[PDB]
Amino acid sequence: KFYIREPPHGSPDWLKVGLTLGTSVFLWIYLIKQHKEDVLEYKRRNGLE
Amino acid sequence: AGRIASFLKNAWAKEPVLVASFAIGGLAIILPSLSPYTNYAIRINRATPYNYPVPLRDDGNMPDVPSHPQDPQGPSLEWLKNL
Amino acid sequence: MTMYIAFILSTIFVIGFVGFSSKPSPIYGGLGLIVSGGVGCGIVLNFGGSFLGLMVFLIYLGGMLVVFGYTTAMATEMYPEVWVSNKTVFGAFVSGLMMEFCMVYYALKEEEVEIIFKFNGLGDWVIYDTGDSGFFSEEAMGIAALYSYGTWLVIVTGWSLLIGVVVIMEITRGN
Amino acid sequence: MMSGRPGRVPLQFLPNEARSLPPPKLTDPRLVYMGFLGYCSGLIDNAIRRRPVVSAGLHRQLLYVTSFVFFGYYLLKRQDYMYALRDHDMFAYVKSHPEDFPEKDKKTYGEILEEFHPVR
Amino acid sequence: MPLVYMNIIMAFAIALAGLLMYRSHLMSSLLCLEGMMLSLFIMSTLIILNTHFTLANMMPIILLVFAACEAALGLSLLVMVSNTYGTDYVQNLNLLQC
Amino acid sequence: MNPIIYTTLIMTVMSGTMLVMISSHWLLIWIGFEMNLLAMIPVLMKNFNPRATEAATKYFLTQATASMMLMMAIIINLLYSGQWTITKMFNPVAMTMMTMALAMKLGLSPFHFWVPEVTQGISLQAGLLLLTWQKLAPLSVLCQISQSINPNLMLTMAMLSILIGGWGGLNQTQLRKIMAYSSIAHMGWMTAVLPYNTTMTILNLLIYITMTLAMFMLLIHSSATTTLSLSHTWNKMPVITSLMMVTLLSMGGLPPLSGFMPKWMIIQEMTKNESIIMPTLMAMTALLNLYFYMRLAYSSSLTMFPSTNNMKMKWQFEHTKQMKLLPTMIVLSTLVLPMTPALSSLN
Amino acid sequence: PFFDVQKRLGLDLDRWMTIQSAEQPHKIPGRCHAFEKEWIECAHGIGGIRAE
Amino acid sequence: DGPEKNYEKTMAILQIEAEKAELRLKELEVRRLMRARGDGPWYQYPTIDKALIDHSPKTTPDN
Repeated sequence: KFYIREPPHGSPDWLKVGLTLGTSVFLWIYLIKQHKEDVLEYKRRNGLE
Repeated sequence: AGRIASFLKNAWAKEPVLVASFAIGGLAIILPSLSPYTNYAIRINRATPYNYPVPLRDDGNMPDVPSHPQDPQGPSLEWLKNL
Repeated sequence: MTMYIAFILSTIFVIGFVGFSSKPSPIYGGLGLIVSGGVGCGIVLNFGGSFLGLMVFLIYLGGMLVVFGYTTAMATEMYPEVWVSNKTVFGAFVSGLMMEFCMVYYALKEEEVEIIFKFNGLGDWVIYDTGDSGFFSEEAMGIAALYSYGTWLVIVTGWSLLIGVVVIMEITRGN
Repeated sequence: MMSGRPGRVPLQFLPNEARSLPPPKLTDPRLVYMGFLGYCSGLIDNAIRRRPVVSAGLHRQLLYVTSFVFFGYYLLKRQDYMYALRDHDMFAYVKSHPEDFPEKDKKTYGEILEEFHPVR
Repeated sequence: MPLVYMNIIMAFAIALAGLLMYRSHLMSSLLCLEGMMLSLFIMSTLIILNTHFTLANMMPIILLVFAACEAALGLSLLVMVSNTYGTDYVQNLNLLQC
Repeated sequence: MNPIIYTTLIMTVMSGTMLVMISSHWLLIWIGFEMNLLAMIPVLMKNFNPRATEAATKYFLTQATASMMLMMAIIINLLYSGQWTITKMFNPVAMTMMTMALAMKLGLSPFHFWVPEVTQGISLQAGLLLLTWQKLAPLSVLCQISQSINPNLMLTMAMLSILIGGWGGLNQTQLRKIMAYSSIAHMGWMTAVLPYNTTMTILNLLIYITMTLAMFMLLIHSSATTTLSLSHTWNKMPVITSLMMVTLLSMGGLPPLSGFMPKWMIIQEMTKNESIIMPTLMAMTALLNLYFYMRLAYSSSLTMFPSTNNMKMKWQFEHTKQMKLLPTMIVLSTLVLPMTPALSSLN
Repeated sequence: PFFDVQKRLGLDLDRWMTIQSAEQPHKIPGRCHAFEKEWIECAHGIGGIRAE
Repeated sequence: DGPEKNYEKTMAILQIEAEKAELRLKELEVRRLMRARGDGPWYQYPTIDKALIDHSPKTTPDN
């Protein structure tokens, strides 16, 4: 509608948004799992635990 | 199937030199790995003593190294003679 | 006395270079380079570098051939320059002759020429090394080691020559 | 202050002995700013493409803020790592070289003779 | 350091002068440039043959292979300025001014 | 230009630089240098205009001479030490020779007249390539040999680099030319701290790099080559010209923007090492940069400039080439000062 | 080197030729093999500005 | 909050600051000493590895 040309981003590019959300989730859980294993490794390394 | 054979035939007719060169080249890489004598060529090259075999200081308990240049034990190249 | 030849081989190298760099007609600079390379092949050769000397002979006397190939194609004009055309070229040439002449005169008198680095005027025959080679030429064996130890060198070169033919294609393509 | 340190494995982001250091907290003020640093990248992106700046494609914003906060976290461990090492061989050099760091004697202000300057 | 080293170093110094101090010609200048690498090639071969640096024996040709490549493009560039401009005389070579 | 041919030119340039910063044998460093030289000449000739031929010819001559002097330094330290390993030089004149050989490739000393011209000749994308990627190799070599560089030589050379960088850009309207002069100034900036501690010149290299992409991508997002052409772009792209202005503020180093951090770091370490006179000279002369920076800002965003009637139909068309990384490219080049401690990561 | 991939990922790429006491083809020693062996094994893990 | 709050907080401020300042001065001194002498971890510039050399018998002796 309006513009007779089909808009370049006029449709929800489902695959790309899918990988963006999947990435962000991956980076997030990798981040917090990373932090947990660093803190546990630290305490068991320097004698805290 | 038919297309590949027809293309080979046309190449053998249209540019015969190209197919001959490509063939003999393609052999040139794949035979040396397949051939069972390249290891023998390595043996040829290692056999030639360009320098002196400087001896080892004898101290006992090297039965592998011959005591004399006429001794039986030690590296031998009778395969070289048969080759 | 042909003792000093290993010296003079370099000396004719120098003054054949100056006229080559005296900015003469392009072919006369080419002639200077040609005599310089021909006499420098002897310099490498009498030091034992037979293969490298003949190698530079071949490739370089092809390389100046090709730089000629455009000199008569993309560098000539109605009136090509002459090795006597410009007046300044004579001054450049003679300034080429007198500098190394004065320096070698000093090196023949004091043997401690102070120009740039430290140099002795006592010929060149000394710096050779006593020894032997068995039944193999050191230079040839070293340049043959390119295909056994020159792991990276041949790879990077061949890649560069491929890129070189590509760029030679692209720049001269003419749209 | 370092690249010639002994036992320094090249092209190695986070060395193994770094884990003995306290990992940066997930609520580290530097980390959260670099999370905010992600927002500025996202907000500008919509502006460049003249998209609705406030709410254009939150999917783009999510990776923009999550990737930046991630690469920030690993950088902070390395940041603390080098500062720890700089302070580590610090004391090792001082302890191993007592002569170069003499124990300066402490004297109270009752023993010094600082001269007061009348500021008129 | 004997007189052969002086001679090839001094040849390089005048090649530096000749190429870098342009007189009027681009082709002759890049000719001086490739003579430069000839001087360096001989110089390099000298120590390498002298000191029995067996591996380094392959460095000159390697050093050679790239250097001609430079000239391979140099003269190649020379034609590209030549067909439009007419000559290799670098004094009309002024269009790029500001 | 075949797309695949252009890609293979990309990666041979990048591999030529990679060979420089990963090799240890000196000959390999030279090889990478000319690989990059041989690879970057055709992309500079992508447009194929006589200005491009001029720029490519000047680049070729300058860089070929510089690489030949590089081999001269190479041969001399080989002759005086018989060691191809890249380390502290064992002959002084060899060190100096390598210094000017690399500098001609960097455009620091009077060996800098090539860069403004060659930048004028080529297209702006080739300009981004030239003024960003073709610095990493010579900087890396200079970093590897910082053990023995004549401090007087490097310091004066950086001083002229920044000084003629500031002065040359004043009387230039072509955005490519003023960018070349600004890059010369930044060249002097990092090379001044090169002898003292290479972490800070690495940091300044990173900041100058990110600023330069953030700059050039804005130019060819506005498609402008003259100051008046950019001034006409105050209309169509107001956001692009506002970001134009903010990064032009980051140019000089006005706090708290990113560009201030490298100046601050360089001056602080120069003062740590009793060089107190030296930093004040670039500190003053950065105002020379800020001058034509402010002129560009005034022409761009601060003052409205007279547009053109035809220009209005441009309003109907949108930039289709995305030119990715621009948002983060701006952001890293604008707000990273609260992250200054991260410099220790490079060390 | 700046980014020494050679010892990180574990192969020689150029270090074979760097010095002339390395394994030369068919054990052809250099002119100064003994002296440079002495020098290299003298200055190993010492630091350039200290080993010089 | 009571004066004890601000005052107790502020000597801690001063102690942290001073324990940073003398550290900075000692860092300048240590960095200078370790750039000059070099007998320590950092500022150690590279050298030649001893593993590259070869000890096996060569073609000619006394090399």
